[PDB]
Amino acid sequence: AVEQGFNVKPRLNYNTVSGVNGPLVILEKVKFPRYNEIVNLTLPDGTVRQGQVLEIRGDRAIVQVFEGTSGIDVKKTTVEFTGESLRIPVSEDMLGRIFDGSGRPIDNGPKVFAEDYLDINGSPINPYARIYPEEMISTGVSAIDTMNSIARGQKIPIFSASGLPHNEIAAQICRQAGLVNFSIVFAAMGVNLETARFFKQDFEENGSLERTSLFLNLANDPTIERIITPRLALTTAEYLAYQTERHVLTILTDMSSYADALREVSAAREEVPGRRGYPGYMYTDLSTIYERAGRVEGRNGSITQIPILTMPNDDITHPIPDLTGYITEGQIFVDRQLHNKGIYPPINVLPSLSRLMKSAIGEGMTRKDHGDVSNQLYAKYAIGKDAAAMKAVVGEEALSIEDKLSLEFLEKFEKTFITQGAYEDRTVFESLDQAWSLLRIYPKEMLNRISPKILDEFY
Amino acid sequence: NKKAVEQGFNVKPRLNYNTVSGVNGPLVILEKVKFPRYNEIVNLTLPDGTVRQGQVLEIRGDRAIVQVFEGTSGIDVKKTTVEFTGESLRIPVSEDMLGRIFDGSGRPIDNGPKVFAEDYLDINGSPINPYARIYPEEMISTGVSAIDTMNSIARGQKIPIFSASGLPHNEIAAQICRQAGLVRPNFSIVFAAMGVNLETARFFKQDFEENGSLERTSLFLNLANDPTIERIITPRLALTTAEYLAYQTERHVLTILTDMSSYADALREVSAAREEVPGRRGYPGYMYTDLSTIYERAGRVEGRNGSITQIPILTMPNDDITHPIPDLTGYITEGQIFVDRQLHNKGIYPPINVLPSLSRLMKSAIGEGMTRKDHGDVSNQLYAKYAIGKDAAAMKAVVGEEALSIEDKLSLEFLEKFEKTFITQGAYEDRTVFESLDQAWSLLRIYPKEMLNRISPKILDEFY
Amino acid sequence: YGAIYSVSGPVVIAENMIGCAMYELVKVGHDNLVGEVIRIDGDKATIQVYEETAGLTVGDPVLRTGKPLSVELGPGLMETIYDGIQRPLKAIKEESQSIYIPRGIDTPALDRTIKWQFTPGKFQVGDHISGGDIYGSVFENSLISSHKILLPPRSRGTITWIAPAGEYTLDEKILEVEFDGKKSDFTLYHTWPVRVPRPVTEKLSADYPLLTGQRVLDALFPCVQGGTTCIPGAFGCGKTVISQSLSKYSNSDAIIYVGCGERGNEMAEVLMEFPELYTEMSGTKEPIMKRTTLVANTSNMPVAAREASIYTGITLAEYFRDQGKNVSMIADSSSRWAEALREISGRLGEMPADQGFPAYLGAKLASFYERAGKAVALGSPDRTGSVSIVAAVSPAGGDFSDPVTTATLGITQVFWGLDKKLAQRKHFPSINTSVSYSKYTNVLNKFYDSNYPEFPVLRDRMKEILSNAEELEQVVQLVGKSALSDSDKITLDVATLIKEDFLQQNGYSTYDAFCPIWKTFDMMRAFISYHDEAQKAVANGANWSKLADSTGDVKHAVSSSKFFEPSRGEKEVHGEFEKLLSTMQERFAEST
Amino acid sequence: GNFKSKLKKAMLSQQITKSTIANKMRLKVLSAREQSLDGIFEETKEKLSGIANNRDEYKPILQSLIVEALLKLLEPKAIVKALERDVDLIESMKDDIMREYGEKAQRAPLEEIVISNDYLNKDLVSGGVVVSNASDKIEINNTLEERLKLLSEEALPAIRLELYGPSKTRKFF
Amino acid sequence: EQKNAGGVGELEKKAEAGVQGELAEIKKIAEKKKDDVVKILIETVIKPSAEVHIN
Ligand SMILES: Nc1ncnc2c1ncn2[C@@H]1O[C@H](COP(=O)(O)OP(=O)(O)OP(=O)(O)O)[C@@H](O)[C@H]1O
Ligand SMILES: [Mg+2]
Repeated sequence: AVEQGFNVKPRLNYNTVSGVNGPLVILEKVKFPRYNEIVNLTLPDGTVRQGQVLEIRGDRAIVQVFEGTSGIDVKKTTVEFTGESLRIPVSEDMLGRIFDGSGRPIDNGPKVFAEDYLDINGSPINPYARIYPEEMISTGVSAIDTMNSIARGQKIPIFSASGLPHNEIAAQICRQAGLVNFSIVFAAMGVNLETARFFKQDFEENGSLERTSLFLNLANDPTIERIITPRLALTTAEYLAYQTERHVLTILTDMSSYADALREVSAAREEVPGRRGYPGYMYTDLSTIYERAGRVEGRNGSITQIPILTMPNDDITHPIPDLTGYITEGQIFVDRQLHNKGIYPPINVLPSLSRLMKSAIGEGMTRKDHGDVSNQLYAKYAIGKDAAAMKAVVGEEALSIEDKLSLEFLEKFEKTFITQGAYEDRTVFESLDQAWSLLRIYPKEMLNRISPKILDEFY
Repeated sequence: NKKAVEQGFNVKPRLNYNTVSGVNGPLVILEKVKFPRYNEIVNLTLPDGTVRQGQVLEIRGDRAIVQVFEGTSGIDVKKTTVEFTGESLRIPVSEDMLGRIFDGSGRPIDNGPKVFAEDYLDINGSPINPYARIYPEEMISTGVSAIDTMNSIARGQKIPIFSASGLPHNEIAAQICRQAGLVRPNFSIVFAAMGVNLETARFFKQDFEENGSLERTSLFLNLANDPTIERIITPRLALTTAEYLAYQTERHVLTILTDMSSYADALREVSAAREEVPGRRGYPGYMYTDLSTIYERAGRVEGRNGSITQIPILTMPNDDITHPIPDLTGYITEGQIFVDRQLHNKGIYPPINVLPSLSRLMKSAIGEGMTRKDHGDVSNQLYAKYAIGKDAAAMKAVVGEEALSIEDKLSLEFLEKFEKTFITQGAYEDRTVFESLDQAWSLLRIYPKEMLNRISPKILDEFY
Repeated sequence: YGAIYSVSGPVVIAENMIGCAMYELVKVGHDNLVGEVIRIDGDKATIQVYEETAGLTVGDPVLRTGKPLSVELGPGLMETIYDGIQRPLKAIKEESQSIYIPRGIDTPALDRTIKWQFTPGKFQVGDHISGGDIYGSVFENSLISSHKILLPPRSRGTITWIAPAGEYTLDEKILEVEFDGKKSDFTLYHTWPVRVPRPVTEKLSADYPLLTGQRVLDALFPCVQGGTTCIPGAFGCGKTVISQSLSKYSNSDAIIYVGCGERGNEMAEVLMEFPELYTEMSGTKEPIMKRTTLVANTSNMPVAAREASIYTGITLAEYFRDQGKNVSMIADSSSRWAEALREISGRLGEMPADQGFPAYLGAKLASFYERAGKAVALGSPDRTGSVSIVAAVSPAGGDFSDPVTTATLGITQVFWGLDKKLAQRKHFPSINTSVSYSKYTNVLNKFYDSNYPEFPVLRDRMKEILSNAEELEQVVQLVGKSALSDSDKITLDVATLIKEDFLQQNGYSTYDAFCPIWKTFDMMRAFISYHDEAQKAVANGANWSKLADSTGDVKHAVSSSKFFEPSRGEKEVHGEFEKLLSTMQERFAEST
Repeated sequence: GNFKSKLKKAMLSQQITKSTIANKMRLKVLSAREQSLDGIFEETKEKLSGIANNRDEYKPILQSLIVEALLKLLEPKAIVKALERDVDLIESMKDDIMREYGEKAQRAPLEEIVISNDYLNKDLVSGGVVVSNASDKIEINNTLEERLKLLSEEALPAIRLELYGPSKTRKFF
Repeated sequence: EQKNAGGVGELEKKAEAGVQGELAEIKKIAEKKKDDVVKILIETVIKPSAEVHIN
């Protein structure tokens, strides 16, 4: 029997505000302040803004206001301490709902009829209670389904840059991310109305609104709610996937914008900064967000995060992409050079990686040649890039027969294999057959990475 | 008549503060100050009797933070007395300043009397109302072919001179001063020296004396020996003098601000003395605003015939446009005259590289009524073909001269006869803009008529 | 009334101000300097004054107005110039009789003496009016006629009395609205906080192109009416000239030209030249100045006022959008707005983040760029407007890796990159065709198929020709051009022709000041047909050198097509172009 | 082929048309649940106002509603805002309030408790008190309306379990 | 195709009637358990706890 308790706890209305530095509101005479506690700042105008406590002294309680500090005074601002951390009202009815960055619905609908209140921060999932994700998601993208495979329970971001079709690639995966249906929890952190409308239209056309939940924190929305949005989306995803046994496909976008929100909060707190001013605990925060995805023992559900990370200057050495690639289980790399060449999806397969490909692309799950073909394609594409550099620097006639064959392989790999176009829906087996057609350019002697048995069977 | 005199007859006693809460770096902090202002100039009297002059920069409750212009060395807590003038720095300005030589802080180093001030004007000045500012559309025949055909200078333009350490920017800037004149019929030069060496200052003084301009110049010499903090106020003094002499005296003024790289180095030193932001390359984040406060004081205004033209002389550290000083200066100013080390080494005078050079007040003041009707098309074609010639020369160096085509060979010939005959010019030879245009038309006549795609066909038919 | 406690640069920590709100407008000093509160540390309240701080004494009174920085929307804005905090520079000059801007001038943001012809709308007494509904219109000028008077947003109720048709000043009552038994009196103007975007019913996906008038911008990297646009580039690249040309020759109904950190001489040039120019819109020749207002906050003006200038300009654009007009804001330097933000942040003491720019710079830029977009106005009658923000970023050192440039590229949809190599050698517009991109080419397919069906195909062909020629030039510059194929030589020659004639546009020449969309499409057709004819003739067997020698006349005719003045009209110019292709086809068949 | 491509675009519009109607009807059911829920709370407000009418039964109510709020303040002095109807009742029970606070809290009974002259709005507040600190800075809205709002906000899942039974979709917890 | 497309979008009465049963069921459940739920909410509000903070 489910045990839920009726209880009324009065809340103290602290009129004492002693600092509104930046996005942080500092109280003065709080009685027993509670760390990570939701407070309501009743503005003199009348509107209330949620807040979270980030640090407590003996009597002070620094509060970060999610909706911004614009309009906050000291004389007539009263802070009401709710006494508990943020608990989003979760329910199975959230599917089909569009929420704001703070969890308040914006779909012209009623407040969600709560089935339970779950802590936003969650808890670390027991490593002994986890299951290694082995079921391979057969995304329609050939550059992903082959050479960087996605499993149910993986956290595989999309490393992109400004102007690249990361939104289009993620929407394509969402449209066609079946096994070899997926509920979607889409979190928007500071993306523009163009991207939000594209995703909403993308879901409506494909019929995903029957089973999707959106947390749209647009660029017009306050920047501090970009901190709260991914936690809300991921606790909703955790609720669905585990307590409801659904297969959630969490799609975070602008994790770089989330990290910028952290930097804005960290800079206001005057904490000791890391690289590029980012908080020294940004690794821990990003890990807390990312590691909420995976399969769990006993439960028949899973979470498959695809956080759309846009590298600021297309540099993977930036702290945000570096820590994201160190935490997550791979990355999908979108190349500005390939986009300039006109290749869609412009997935640069070399920097891209899928750590679960080794277990998800074996025999039985897919064809017996998946790993060998992927390794051979990787080796020949690297040789092609080296041969292109050699042709650019040294004369073309100096290139060997192998170099010319590898240049041809690069041309047909980028212009026929990677180039897919939207709505194409290449099955894993069809993509493997096309990859073999690519590899049939070389004589069987040159194919070193292919094992002899597979080479005899499939060549 | 003039009612500003009556305010002069008012004695105002000034407090003499013996309280110094402490001195650190070039900043001296005062305590128990009675109602401090924010830029009031104060006179620190050291124990040795020498009187430094400083101005407050931050004023908390009953506390003031003064930076002294002549450095804080020798300041003692017990004996220094600070006198609060109660007003920001105010240079005494009079029309008799024309012909005098002052110091970095405005003190007359001309061995003459103190200037019989006609009005005290704040050195910081005030921004000119954009509605009250006229667009300068009157060309200046600087004599130099490069600066008169390709980088024509308007009456109120603030086009600087970009050069490296050893380049003859002073020689070019002196040529402009002695040859500055309208294309369609004298300028009162105001010279400011910021950290220049004694040889450069003496050269400028002797050149002005030789050309006779010294009767219309008010030099503000602040040599390298002078304190490094008053390089900040020296251009402010020069521009206040120019603003007076133009907008209240109806004189067309040239303002020469030499070693603006040294001025910006002094600015960076002042910024790093405090805990200010480092911007790029260590220069303060407000360096754009300070350089704007300097440069934007030029231009013509509505209802007043006076005009100020600024020819700041910079010193690029590595001859790089990407350096913060030249970058911000070209962002603020209305062009630049780029002096080329490559051309100087090749042997060309003036060694002006026209490709990095730019004149934003050329669009106006170049036309069919101010200059010849072919001026803009000729200049555009000259830039196009000179850049094509430079690219062809690079390709010649890379793949030999034989691989070049007919167009590339013509470009090489045009570049040779352009750098050798057009850009090259005697130090004391001035060329009328029409003669320079005729030479440019000869250089274009090197090319066939078909390849001139930047010349409007009517102009091409009429002038070829 | 508080007191001043600390003055350090453009920030003034004023004590004894318990009760001051965040971003609440104050009056620091005896001259009533305009300032906004940033931090509130107890009774202290740090203020960023929007004027010159020189002369502020410790103890000067600081008044608390009670309302945020509020622009004054209403009739009379259209043909004016503002000081960043919406102070009419003409009124300041007339009141002061000085070429300077005095500290603390409190001139009304809109002229109050001018009487405006008022025409009441469809609403009458008793009709329930909502926020943003149009209850009348005023004749502002010949071009912007019927300057529709909007009920202020968040103001609602039943109309008790409406002013009849006649002549009214701004201070005169125009409407009385009863809400919950409390009457509210409404005038011709109404204030709005610049920080908060003006509400709209629902934003729409922009689909109509913003005809810049520049060939490369209009063809290769188009921008729609209602989309953010970025123009990075070092000094002398052409950002200001591109912005001014867009304001002069755009298809937008109104222009909000905002200059933050720009020279005063650019403002003087605009004020001098815009009345001279005329537009063919509204069925008559009216000066450009009649539909463009200028927010002038130059570089020597107070640092803190650049943000106020940006916000005032964007709010004016939002007002004329809510009027249902197609407006396009032109921020002259978002980089200079960011440098003002950096100066304020450094004076305050916040953490420098990247390069010294404050950590909230990205969020502020994102919000400002999100203000733009095509939208349906808030209230009935239904009308649709758009704000196109085309802001020129100014990277430090001429490198597109600056934090401001990176944030702007992340947030905007159109990126018109400028290369200083082409900025020199007089190749304006100095657009870098390799790095520049426009994400509205997909949505603009509807307009292109409706009007010029071959426009996207021709643009794609020209883009691929430019890319092939870039690769060919890269390989040739190191390995010479002694091994190129005939097709490679054709590509190189045609792309050099495109760069020299089509892509480059002399905005200050009569023929190339404004190349309209039809002329640009016809010239793209001419160049692409030239390239195709050359390729076909050479593939037939003709040597490229002999073909060029024989078709130099056709090449000259194609390259001189820019000289066709668009003032002749679409019919005349297209008639000459049709003969150009026919002659070129004949001169490629006879030669072959 | 052209006709087939045109039909595909029209078909994709049919899915959006069906989805929009499906979502609109789906939110109609959800809005019906909230409207039905609002009847639960509106009926509760009527009885909460009804209980305040019963003078005898409201005497122990205001005993707890004041001492419970004072024990959270833990302040030796307090200011009680209450309806003008309850002022006499509070003045009568003040000694009991002091004794109960001193008994429940380990500290001595509060030195002075004073009823604020400014009374709660009759229409909004139907019962209870809003105690405050000695300086009228830290206040606790312990009115019956505020208590019911807090309960309706933080007791929704149990109301769901009572009304609509358990969740069929849910399998864990 | 256009004729078939028009008929698809007109279909809304069936969807409206489909939910009409759900509204009736919700109203019935509310009318059934209003007494119990309101009474327990009243018990919770009326019966507070005089609990001092643990610290
Ligand atoms: N489209 C154009 N047609 C003709 N000449 C042009 C064009 N664009 C720029 N120019 C020339 O190049 C100059 C570049 O000046 P401009 O005002 O465009 O610089 P900017 O890049 O905006 O600089 P800043 O960053 O300092 O504001 C113009 O003054 C003009 O002489
Ligand atoms: Mg500019």
